Amino acid sequence: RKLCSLDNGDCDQFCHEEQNSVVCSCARGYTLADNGKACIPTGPYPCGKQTLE
Amino acid sequence: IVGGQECKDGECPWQALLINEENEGFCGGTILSEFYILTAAHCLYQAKRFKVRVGDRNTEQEEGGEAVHEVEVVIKHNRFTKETYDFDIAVLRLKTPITFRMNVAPACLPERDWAESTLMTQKTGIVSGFGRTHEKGRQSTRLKMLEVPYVDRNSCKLSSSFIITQNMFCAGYDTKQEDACQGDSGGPHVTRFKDTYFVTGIVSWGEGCARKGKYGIYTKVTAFLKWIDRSMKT
Ligand SMILES: O=C1CN(S(=O)(=O)c2cc3ccc(Cl)cc3s2)CCN1Cc1cc2cnccc2n1CCO
Ligand SMILES: [Ca+2]
Repeated sequence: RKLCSLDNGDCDQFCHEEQNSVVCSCARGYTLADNGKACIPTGPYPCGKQTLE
Repeated sequence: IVGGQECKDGECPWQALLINEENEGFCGGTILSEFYILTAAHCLYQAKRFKVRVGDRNTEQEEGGEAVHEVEVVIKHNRFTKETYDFDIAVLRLKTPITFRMNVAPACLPERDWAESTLMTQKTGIVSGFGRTHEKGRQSTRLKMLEVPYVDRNSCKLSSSFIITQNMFCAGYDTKQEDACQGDSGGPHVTRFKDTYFVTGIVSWGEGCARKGKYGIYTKVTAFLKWIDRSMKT
């Protein structure tokens, strides 16, 4: 259990292993947070989210 | 959808419904963006003229969040074969953009490698639609959803009387009475990861519905991501 195989590498979404290191990324409509792990919605009604209002 | 549950308010916002000239749904779809719907290529053989309805949950009354959209261009995979259902994927571009609101939002398209290793290795996925509630049953007037476990590729190939190509995958139950059915085709198969849902399949086919020893067969979306991306730019 190493890198992206260890709990998705702590990434919210996409995980890529580069040079024996974890690199996180997000779906269109999202932007990677300052911690390079979390994914922040760019606007209203981001993909993959159930609507609450 | 056989078994399963009703999609509650705001639960299945990416569901689209292909309707014919007589206003009856005949296939499903997934909202990919404001201009694009993902569906099954074999559905484009179910009507000479059709439109797309989004935001619907009960075809028997109007909640007010529904919106009908006309199709501007139909993009069918050139390699689609009716005899076996191989390459069962199509993309639709709408004449007018979809205004996202309650019960109307797009599902996320994932990246191939990450999806196949992390999404598709999850226990379950979710399939939904207005299709039949029983094999010989009538279409549902309510949008339904059902959690379908991923099925071992070998066990599935063994169970099927027909060819399972590299462009398909299986999900469902061996004996349990839960599965997609007629009318759900073209509809969404999605997987949830940390409260975000990603497109992982397109309701394609099965031998009957919920039959013992038979599974539901879906188009392997992860195998067409580059194709989908190109279609959404033409
Ligand atoms: O028995 C059914 C059921 N319908 S259905 O519209 O009721 C569906 C049932 C079902 C069940 C699960 C999922 Cl995921 C999708 C669907 S579509 C599809 C076609 N068939 C027959 C069928 C499947 C199939 C697969 N490959 C080649 C030829 C095939 N035929 C025609 C010969 O019987
Ligand atoms: Ca309605």
